[PDB]
Amino acid sequence: GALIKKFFPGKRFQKNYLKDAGKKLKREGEAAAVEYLSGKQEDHPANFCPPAKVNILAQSRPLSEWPINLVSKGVQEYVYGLTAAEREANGDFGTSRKSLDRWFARTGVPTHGYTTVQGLNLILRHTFNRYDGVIKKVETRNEKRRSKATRINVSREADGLPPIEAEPEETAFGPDGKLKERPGINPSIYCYQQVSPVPYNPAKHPALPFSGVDPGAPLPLGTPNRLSIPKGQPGYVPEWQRPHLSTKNKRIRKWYARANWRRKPGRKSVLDEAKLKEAALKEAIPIIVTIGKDWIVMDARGLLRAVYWRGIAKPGLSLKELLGFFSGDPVLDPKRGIATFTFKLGAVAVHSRKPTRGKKSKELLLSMTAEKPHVGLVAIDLGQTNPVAAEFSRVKREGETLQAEPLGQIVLPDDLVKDLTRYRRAWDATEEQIKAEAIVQLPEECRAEVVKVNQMSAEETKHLILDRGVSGDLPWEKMTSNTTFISDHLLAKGVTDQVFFEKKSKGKKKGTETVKRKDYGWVKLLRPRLSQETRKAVNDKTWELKRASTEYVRLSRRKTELARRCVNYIVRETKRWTQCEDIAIVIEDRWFIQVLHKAFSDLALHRGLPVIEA
RNA sequence: CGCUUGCUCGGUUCGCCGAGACUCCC
DNA sequence: GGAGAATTGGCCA
DNA sequence: TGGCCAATTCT
Repeated sequence: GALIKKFFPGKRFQKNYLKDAGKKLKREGEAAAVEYLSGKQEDHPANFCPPAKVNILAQSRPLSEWPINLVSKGVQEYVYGLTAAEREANGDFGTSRKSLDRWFARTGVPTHGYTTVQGLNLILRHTFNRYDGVIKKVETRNEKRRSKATRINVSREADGLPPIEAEPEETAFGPDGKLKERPGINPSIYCYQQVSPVPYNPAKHPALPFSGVDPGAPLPLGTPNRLSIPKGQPGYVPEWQRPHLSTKNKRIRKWYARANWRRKPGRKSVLDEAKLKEAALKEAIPIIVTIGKDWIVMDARGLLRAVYWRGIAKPGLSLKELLGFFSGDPVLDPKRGIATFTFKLGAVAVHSRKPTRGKKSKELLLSMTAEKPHVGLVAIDLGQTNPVAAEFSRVKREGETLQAEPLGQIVLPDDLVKDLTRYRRAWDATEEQIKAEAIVQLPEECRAEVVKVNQMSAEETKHLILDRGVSGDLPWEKMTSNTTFISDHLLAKGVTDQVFFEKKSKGKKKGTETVKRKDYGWVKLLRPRLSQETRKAVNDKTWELKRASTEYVRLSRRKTELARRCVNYIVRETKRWTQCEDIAIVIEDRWFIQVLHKAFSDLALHRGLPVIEA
């Protein structure tokens, strides 16, 4: 079907339609594909299917004991562990009953009665391609290291460079033929069509403590009017809170929400996990997946929130219609005790674009201004005393030339920088704490070396300069970082004749330069750089001690949450200032800089907003 | 115009309330 | 690296 | 007949 896309000028369709067209091409007739694709000639099809997450309410047996789990575990522990050469050997794979047989039979992979082609195909594809993913990730890391080394050499060529003999390692590949058993056994269960979720029905399903609802009946709504709830009962809003309530259509929380009872520095209330769970289980929306003789029941309220906050579905829909906005192939992971759904290809109207550079950035504006004769822009300035600064503009269309209109510049609000700085003080505490804890767990000689190198300061490094008989006089005031004065410092005691020289380069032009060694260059030749043996050890140890931290895992999520909050603010006032729905962001190539740049660049992937890198 | 679970940050009279993220996984 | 669904087929009451 | 849980097949 891809080859004959010629009849359609430029238009690109969705993936499922393309596969169906290929089916209609390989099968009887050829004009069937043309007629099928006729009437659907979108130029910006929906490419993105966001995730939705649900909790697990009940289950027959723990997910580890299911036959599907044991078969997938065997397949994974088998493929993750043969040599890289033999992966292509026994990788017959196939996608059929005949091909899956003679594969599960000639290999020592015991099926536990599981013989479903769909589940087995998912298992085999995911296992083999995760095995390929780890090796291509090793290749990617090696390529990134090579590029970084080349850039480091190029930069070091300009100034006085110490020898840089980076430790040579090729692809990991393990020591023996076995590539790597690095891929952990994924406990997640990948569901398929024949076990797709359905509304819980007491007649055809096991009896559980909670109760179901009529699949066709509209799903229950929340509390209709909280202000009508009487005193002495849950949900009661006291009178001193009624005036200063919210007015925006915010998400409504039940009184048994854990966000209202969680332990907090200033609550002085009593949390009852059992009582809250008992109250919360009564108003669930159960959905059940049956694989073989086993089942798990999930709460569909997460799907309901996903469809509400995105504005795809208004209140009044049913459980059958709510399930119809999601694919019937969720992922059941036992570790979190949740399941992850994914939106259907079309439930979100998002075309994940790619950030544009240079020439293509010119034609992108012509494309957007051709459809509408106004496109809002925002120029993001990440370097300033405020985390984000933006400049707005509205671009018209005039022949081959794009117009412009500077409008205004805003800054991040004062009530948000306060949150960002309350975050910074927490991150610094955790970084210092993990550094100290690593200092505790370093070797005694390594710890002594570390405390010494931290204790060796400018004068400890300049002990050599002192050994040449000089004392700190002229660079003792800020060292004059703009210029180089270490030569004059050594001249103060007649040592400037022993100053070593750094040779500069003319760049594209041919020639070198005889220039006094810079103060920064002098420190470079003087500041010790500790041996990679201990440096790598301490850095790696800090890395895993930081990975295992129970607060670092939370602060890393707060990073992304705050960055996305800033991006959402910038896009909202970008829309409000320009009063245009089409907006394109132009972005210039501890710190919030990296997380903000990733959050801004994620827009072209998650919400289709054209991000221009310049 | 539009919001019942879960999660992050805040206030409190302890009843509840105000903002926030939602591309997830190895 | 992963995160479908239509169309078809053997199928017994 | 019509009903139903599984293989086939596609970018």
